[PDB]
Amino acid sequence: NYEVSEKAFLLTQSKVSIEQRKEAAEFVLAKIKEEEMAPYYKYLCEEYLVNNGQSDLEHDEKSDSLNEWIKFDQELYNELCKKNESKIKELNEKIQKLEEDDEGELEQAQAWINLGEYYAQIGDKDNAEKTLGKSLSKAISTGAKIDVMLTIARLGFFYNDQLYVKEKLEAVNSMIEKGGDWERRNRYKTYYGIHCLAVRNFKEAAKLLVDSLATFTSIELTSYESIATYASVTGLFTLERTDLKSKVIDSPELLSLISTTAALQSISSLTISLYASDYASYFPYLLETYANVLIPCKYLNRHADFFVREMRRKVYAQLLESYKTLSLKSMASAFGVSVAFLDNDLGKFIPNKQLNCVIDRVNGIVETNRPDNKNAQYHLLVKQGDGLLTKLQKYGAAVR
Amino acid sequence: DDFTNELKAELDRYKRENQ
Amino acid sequence: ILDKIFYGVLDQGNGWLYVYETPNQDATYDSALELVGQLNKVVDQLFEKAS
Amino acid sequence: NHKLSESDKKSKLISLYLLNLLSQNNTTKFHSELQYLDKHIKNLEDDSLLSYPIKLDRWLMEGSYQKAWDLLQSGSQNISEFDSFTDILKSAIRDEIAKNTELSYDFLPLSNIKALLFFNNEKETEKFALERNWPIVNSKVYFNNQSKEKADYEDEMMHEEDQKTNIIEKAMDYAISIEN
Amino acid sequence: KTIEVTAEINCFMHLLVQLFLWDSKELEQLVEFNRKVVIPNLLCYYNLRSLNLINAKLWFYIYLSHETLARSSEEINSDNQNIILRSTMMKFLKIASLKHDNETKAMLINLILRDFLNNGEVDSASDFISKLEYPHTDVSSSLEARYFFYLSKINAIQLDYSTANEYIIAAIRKAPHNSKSLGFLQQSNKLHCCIQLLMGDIPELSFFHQSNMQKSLLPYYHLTKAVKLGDLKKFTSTITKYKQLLLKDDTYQLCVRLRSNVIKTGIRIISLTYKKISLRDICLKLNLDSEQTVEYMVSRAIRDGVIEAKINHEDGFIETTELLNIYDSEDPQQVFDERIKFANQLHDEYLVS
Amino acid sequence: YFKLKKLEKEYELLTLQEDYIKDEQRHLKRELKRAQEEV
Amino acid sequence: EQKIQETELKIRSKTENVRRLEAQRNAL
Repeated sequence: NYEVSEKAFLLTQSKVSIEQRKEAAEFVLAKIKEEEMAPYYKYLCEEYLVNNGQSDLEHDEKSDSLNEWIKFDQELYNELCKKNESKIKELNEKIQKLEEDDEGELEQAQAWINLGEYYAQIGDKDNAEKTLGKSLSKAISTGAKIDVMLTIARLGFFYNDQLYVKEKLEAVNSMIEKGGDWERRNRYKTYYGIHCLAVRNFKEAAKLLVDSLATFTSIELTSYESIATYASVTGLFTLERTDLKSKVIDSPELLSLISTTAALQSISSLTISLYASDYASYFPYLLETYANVLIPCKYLNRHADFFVREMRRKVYAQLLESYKTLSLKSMASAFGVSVAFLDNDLGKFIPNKQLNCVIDRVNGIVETNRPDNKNAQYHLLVKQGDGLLTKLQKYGAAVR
Repeated sequence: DDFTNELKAELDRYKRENQ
Repeated sequence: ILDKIFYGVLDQGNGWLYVYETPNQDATYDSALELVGQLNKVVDQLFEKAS
Repeated sequence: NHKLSESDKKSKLISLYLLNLLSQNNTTKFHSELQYLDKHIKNLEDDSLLSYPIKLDRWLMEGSYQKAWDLLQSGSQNISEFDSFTDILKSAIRDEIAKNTELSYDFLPLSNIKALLFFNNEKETEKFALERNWPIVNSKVYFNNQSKEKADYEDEMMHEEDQKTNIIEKAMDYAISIEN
Repeated sequence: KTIEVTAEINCFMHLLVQLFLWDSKELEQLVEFNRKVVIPNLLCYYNLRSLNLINAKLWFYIYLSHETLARSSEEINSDNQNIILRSTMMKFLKIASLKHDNETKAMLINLILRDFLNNGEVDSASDFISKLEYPHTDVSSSLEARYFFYLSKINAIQLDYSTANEYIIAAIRKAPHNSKSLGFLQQSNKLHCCIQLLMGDIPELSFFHQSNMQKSLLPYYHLTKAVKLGDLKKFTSTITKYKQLLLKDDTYQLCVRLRSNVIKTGIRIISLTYKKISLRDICLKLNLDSEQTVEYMVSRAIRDGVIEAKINHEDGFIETTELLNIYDSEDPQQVFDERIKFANQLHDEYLVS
Repeated sequence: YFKLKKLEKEYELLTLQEDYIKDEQRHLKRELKRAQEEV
Repeated sequence: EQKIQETELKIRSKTENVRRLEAQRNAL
């Protein structure tokens, strides 16, 4: 589900190279011919239509495509159909035969989790939901929460559905609440981390996601690579540096991870650069990580130019605080960049106001503004208390 | 935006390399 | 200096090490921030009842 | 909706009237006058006579004086009966320019101020600079006074030392009285 | 006979309620009879009195549609009809003398400011507005809100933004009716976005996003963006496209006021932080706008007080301040002083209440 | 009109009395502090 | 005559505010 979706994401988010799409489409070809998955193939094709993966043999015929493993065949409709006929037939006989015996009050539920597996493997939206609610209706043990939680999470990761996986997780957790198993706690948090980066709040996501295990795997409900890379990056991104030297300089799982695969570059290399303070090494390295790791991932292309801009801003921001008198001419010249880049994107940062950078661009000097007899607090409090005052005026608008 | 930065980046490096 | 062990700054432009002063805020940000939180709960609640 | 007896000299009079408000530097009245105008956009924009004070009002507002000045000289109506209003207008801009220069510059040369105000003789500018109460040296104009702080009655207010305290106490005192 | 007087009155109110297109067939034909109905044994009795048995609102509803000048048809030197209305409303205005009259009296002033806003001249507003103060404790939450809305409109031509912002923000916090959530709500939002533009402080239209049509929003975003990014070029082409819109709403005044603002907003984003800012940069930005008035406009810019700077052109640098305050004297104390005043008025209401 | 005089009178007595409420209220404030202090 | 009615009216207005104070005075 994960491995389907991830490489599906990889095709659709292709613009970098030929092989980025090509490898995606082949793995998707392998998978779509492995098991019946026609309507989620259909979606993929539709979603990257009028692009450069528009080749098909059932709803659009174009040869301008750079892919040809996003094509239908009608050979699909002999495999899909015999598998679906066997499965529906076998399971109708199961539910029928069980009910007829008057056997179980969970075996009816097991028969419908089976149908739910069956439907989430084809990629169905409504068929899977409507079967699964049956098992939760014939609840009599905490077993029902565990099964419900696994199947909603499977559909979610395949489609990229947010909303009924989110409602259904929340709805089921209060259905009976004791926090369940350990394993279920990690899943519950991690999905929540998705949700808060998806509405876009940033920090809220980190609170659940980083505290989620960074070695959690269940193959297709998330892999080891996925959870860990996602934790580590959001980690860096929305957190202060006290957190970073504590936790995002190493988890001992990450050490072991990066040993086997070079798909991280964010617990080791970028952290160490940032702590030493660079722009010669740090911004090059950001770009390389960005292309290779970030755009490929489903949830690191979802904070895009914010990742890039806040993190170049953060290294600049900490260098500002150590150097009261900073030569923008020396830095921009010789610190592994050119004058015009450093000056114009610095000038971009400044009225977003995440800096106390007292700038002259052409003289090539920057100085540094203390809070002193402005505070941060005196002025900030000075207009926060007017938040309070408006709501009482609002109350005294309406009165009795 | 990624595209802009990459173009500038490649440029900076090339320039630095030719000093 | 960046870790803020010692309260100095560098004036790089000058090539000198220059003075900084350690206390840059009083306890009025903390104090007010706590008050805002209480007030906001109480108010928000009250408006609902009134209706 | 009065649309039943229109002439074209009408148009000429309104452009003159718009210019009359404009030259006195009544910004608000110019805004009210467009509002009285029945079709604001069609009448005003098409009509070329009417277009000169409108273009002018934009360029004066922005502080693009030099462009307003060029547009007034080249007009059709300057030949005609905008000549009367020009004299009033010219003083209005030179005063705003004199005032802009007093605020911004700490120092500037005499020759520069002479070009900015639209004189082609130094002596007419030293006479005006001197009326405005600027100090001047040989080859330089000085703006040690970039303003002129004070100006008769209006005190116990703003930047004193203990009348402020009295006022602080007094606000409290009223506040006590109401609560209690 | 007691019953007779009462019976006429209840009937007069009833005819006024019905005639909003039920058992009716021409609002204008019927106006004569509505004027007839109103004045004896009703308007006459009340001489030192005001009520919500007398209501200008019913007559406002009636009169408003006629002022689309499609029944007049612009065949005539002036409307008679509006003059008649105005004559009669001003006649009430005499009778009111600020002893008990704030109720119905306030509606008449809304009507009077509206006619000035359609096509009159809004310099006459000043007196009515002042006359019209006297403690207000009998005006309805919707009425307060409409009056403010009209008042805000007045303020804006007179070039008084802050005063207008306070009133429009105070308006939308009155009116639990679901009938003033409809098109009236849209009009109100329009005006709050316009005031935001004028000050040039302008935040994103986020809040507006689930309370207006997505059709309204996109053009509305387009205007705000034009100011924010600080291009003249972007701004002019947005005015060109959404011409019908700015005309339609009648907030065509923006085009005059905003142009000078837009160009200033465009310098402001370019930093003024350090003790000197090199003249070449600031010249460059300005050169795009106009390169014949680069000194004149920067000087004007300073004069305004929006931003403030010092220039030498015998050094050829522009010198600037941080644009960040200090706390060390009376000016934060003045904010402290305003807040305590606001609290006391509010306190007085809670006790009273 | 003999009626109007009479009605103005009734109201006047009432007025003196509205000020009177205030004056007892002020007094009570003083006595409240002294009592609370005493305890 | 009309003016005499007005003088009385203003007294009636002031009283209600006093009534709400007659209640507050009793709490003290």
